[PDB]
Amino acid sequence: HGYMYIPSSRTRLGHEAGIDSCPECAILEPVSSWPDLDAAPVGRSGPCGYNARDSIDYNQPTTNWGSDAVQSYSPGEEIEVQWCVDHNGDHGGMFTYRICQDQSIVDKFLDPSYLPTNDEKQAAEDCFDAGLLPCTDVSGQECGYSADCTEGEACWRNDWFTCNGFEASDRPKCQGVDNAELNSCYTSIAGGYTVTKKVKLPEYTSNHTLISFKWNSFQTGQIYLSCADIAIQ
Ligand SMILES: *[C@@H]1O[C@H](CO)[C@@H](O)[C@H](O)[C@H]1NC(C)=O
Ligand SMILES: [Cu+2]
Ligand SMILES: [Zn+2]
Ligand SMILES: [Zn+2]
Ligand SMILES: [Zn+2]
Ligand SMILES: [Zn+2]
Repeated sequence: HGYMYIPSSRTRLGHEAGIDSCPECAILEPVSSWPDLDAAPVGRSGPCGYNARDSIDYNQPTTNWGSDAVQSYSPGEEIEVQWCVDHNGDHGGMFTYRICQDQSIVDKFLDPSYLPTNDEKQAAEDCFDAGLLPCTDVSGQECGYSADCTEGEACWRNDWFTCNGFEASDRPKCQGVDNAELNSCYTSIAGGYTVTKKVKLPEYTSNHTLISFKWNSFQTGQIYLSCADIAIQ
């Protein structure tokens, strides 16, 4: 149970708007999330998430999210990206952030009068994958391999970020990464912990595009997807 926190995602804004009672509850399941991180289709969840708790499809804007960029950044900027894990739903695993570079695909997620089809959602996922923001593109960031993977498996990749070992790495699981305090970010079930990294943006400008967050659970056959509206200017 988790969702993208900084820049503020559609899911964060939906909670803040009184629409989403459980932002951390937006789940793609059941899926094979491990060890082949990109295998499972995204179905209804798409790159922005679907929350079955209150039946919210974040892939299309509403009066409460998706109309405009929440934050503007510069081309090639190394930016802070943060997600929030609930105290009772820290499943370990690996996560990543992506920007789809095809504005024509992105634009299908920016129209309040249009709901993308499941095919469109998968096409977008494939574009996001081609635009993954590698951990190792940030100068000085340490990009480890997962304690829950072995060499050469499909999970053995440090473009993605990893949570700590589900034994610990001292500081087990996702919460161990920042080792932050409880309620450092909002979750509804048991209170949230931050999970904070940097990514390097691409070098083109756009007035309105999307970062999509994807977290592949280790403990469970679940994927957590969110997206944030951003500008690169
Ligand atoms: C954003 O849109 C405004 C108004 O059309 C334009 O002046 C500006 O150049 C655009 N920015 C981009 C394309 O990064
Ligand atoms: Cu969970
Ligand atoms: Zn609140
Ligand atoms: Zn993918
Ligand atoms: Zn694969
Ligand atoms: Zn190093």
